[PDB]
Amino acid sequence: PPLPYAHDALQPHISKETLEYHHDKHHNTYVVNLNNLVPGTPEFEGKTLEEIVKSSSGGIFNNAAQVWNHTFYWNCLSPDAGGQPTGALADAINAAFGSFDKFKEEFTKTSVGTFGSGWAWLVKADGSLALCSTIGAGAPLTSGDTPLLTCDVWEHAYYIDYRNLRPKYVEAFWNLVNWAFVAEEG
Amino acid sequence: PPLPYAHDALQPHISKETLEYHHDKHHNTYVVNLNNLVPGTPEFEGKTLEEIVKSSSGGIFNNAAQVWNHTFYWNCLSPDAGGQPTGALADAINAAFGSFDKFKEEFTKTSVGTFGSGWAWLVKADGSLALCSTIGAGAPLTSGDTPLLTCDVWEHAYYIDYRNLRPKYVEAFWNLVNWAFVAEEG
Ligand SMILES: [Fe+3]
Ligand SMILES: [Fe+3]
Repeated sequence: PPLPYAHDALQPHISKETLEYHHDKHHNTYVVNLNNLVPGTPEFEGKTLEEIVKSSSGGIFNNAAQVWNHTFYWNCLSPDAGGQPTGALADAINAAFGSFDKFKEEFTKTSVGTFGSGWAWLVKADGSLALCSTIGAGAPLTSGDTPLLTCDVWEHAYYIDYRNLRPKYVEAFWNLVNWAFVAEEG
Repeated sequence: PPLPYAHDALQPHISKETLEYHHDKHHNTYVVNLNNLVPGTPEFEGKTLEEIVKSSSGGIFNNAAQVWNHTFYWNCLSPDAGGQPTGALADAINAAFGSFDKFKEEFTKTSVGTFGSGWAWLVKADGSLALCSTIGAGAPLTSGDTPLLTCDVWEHAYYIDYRNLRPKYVEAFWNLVNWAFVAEEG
């Protein structure tokens, strides 16, 4: 039942049509985890969203999963954005992937190539793993790991390209900042 | 090896840049099939129509399923509208789905309720009722039902309506294939 957003608005090249339609795809609906849900019919009452995954129902009560995934997404982004360094996480990826061009050109067979909707992610169990999970009802926080970066590849995460749309993750999304917010290592 | 369509990209309920993109999402995009068919082996070299759905274990391979769900659908929408099943077809619904008024308002459910990408399908086995197929390239053909009334619920199914799936289908898509070959002869 939150009201995320800030840092962005017009966020360079991913529009305000797409963004405050999409920021609302997440918080008009999704923030639906409550109505004839939490309080409403399927239970859980005292939870943190963080606490929804692991314990909770299924897909219907995994719209609550959508809220986390999205307000996560929104803090993983651009508008002052760029490419890794600033420490060990640099060095992490650089020996797991081995490189970053490599990292960015692998983290796609994550994203691009997953039949349907969901999100690709940068994850860490106790060292890094690039995890598929494209179903919506996929947050690697169900298991023994926690996400460094996400990307909604659900068809409305984008559209501003339409006949031929990969340049969405590429020629649209690698102007991702919060390499400072993705900086996570433990 | 598909190149056809029942009419030209619409006009009044489903745009021209719906039928452009959706039909080629279908086309030169779902060309993934032909890429991994005879080429190496699978046992899918031969096997009639999409007998590759029934045998097939998908995603990239259950592309077969997707060629099909899309070609199924094509026939399902026609400029010739009339949410009026004659009364041969009318019978098998005006006894199952309450009535037809009550079939539609029940096909809504399954269609909007298919959580992110998927379908709402009207089948027949030798036990009758509707169907929600929420996992991607779906299809009732592995289960073995065999009339079919399609739809498409993927977000690419609507550049029109934006987030408004229902206005799109429980609205717009009551322009079903004149219940003649929806009307069953097999
Ligand atoms: Fe989204
Ligand atoms: Fe489709």
